[PDB]
Amino acid sequence: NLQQFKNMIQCAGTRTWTAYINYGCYCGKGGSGTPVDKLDRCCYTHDHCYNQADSIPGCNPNIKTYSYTCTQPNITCTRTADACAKFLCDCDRTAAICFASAPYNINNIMISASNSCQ
Ligand SMILES: [Cl-]
Ligand SMILES: [Cl-]
Ligand SMILES: [Cl-]
Repeated sequence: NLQQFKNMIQCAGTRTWTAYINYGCYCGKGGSGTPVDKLDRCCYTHDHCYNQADSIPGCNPNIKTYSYTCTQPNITCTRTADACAKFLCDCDRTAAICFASAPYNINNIMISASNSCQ
């Protein structure tokens, strides 16, 4: 679920989910071209992860509630038997950690309409 992803982000990192709304070519809705940096790669993977979650029965990325715990900065996915939840918590956990470890190039906010996302 998207609110759980929002919370994972600020669990694992200093930057909240709003930092990422407008970043690079892939962070936020949609995406085209080459991911510009490490962080843009994080979003590119996550983007594809959510897309691959539709291939699991009864699985929607935005609405699917899973089980996780946050021991700041640590995220733990609790689900084993529920494959959709297990998969989805993983997409989200992977990205929250990816976002936290990746450098934030302020130079790469607001570029989606430039020649770099081409
Ligand atoms: Cl999309
Ligand atoms: Cl498939
Ligand atoms: Cl379905």
